[PDB]
Amino acid sequence: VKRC
Amino acid sequence: ALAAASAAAVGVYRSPIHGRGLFCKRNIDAGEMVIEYAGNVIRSIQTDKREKYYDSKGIGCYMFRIDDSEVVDATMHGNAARFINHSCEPNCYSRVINIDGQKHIVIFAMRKIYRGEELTYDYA
Ligand SMILES: Nc1ncnc2c1ncn2[C@@H]1O[C@H](CSCC[C@H](N)C(=O)O)[C@@H](O)[C@H]1O
Ligand SMILES: [Zn+2]
Repeated sequence: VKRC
Repeated sequence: ALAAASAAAVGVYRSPIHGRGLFCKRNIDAGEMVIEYAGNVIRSIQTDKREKYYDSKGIGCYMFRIDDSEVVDATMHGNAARFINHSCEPNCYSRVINIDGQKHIVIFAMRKIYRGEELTYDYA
């Protein structure tokens, strides 16, 4: 979920 | 609401999963709102470029995928929820909620959580  | 309660419930420390993580400071009941994923809703077409910008400036990038067209960017205006690490047997989940017309990503507890337990949830 994180870095996108 | 919970902006008050959260600072007393969770904290940021080192995590054996990766990096820093969000841990539990007091027992949290199953069902309880633990914290919000503070940030700004940006259109997911801009995550690529913003991430370029942050990487070039040595800022750590934190983003939460709402869906295929909006993400919450927590790089500049986040809070402790951006340190929540991933697990495939988690004890939290995200839900998009609506308060007086505004989206909000709120983290809920799946089971009861105990003092010292890292808070996690499933990313994808
Ligand atoms: N369960 C997991 N296993 C391996 N890496 C993880 C992970 N959960 C989160 N990460 C890493 O952390 C990022 C989410 S941000 C989570 C906070 C991070 N540990 C920090 O110190 O800032 C992911 O892109 C991945 O790089
Ligand atoms: Zn897993």
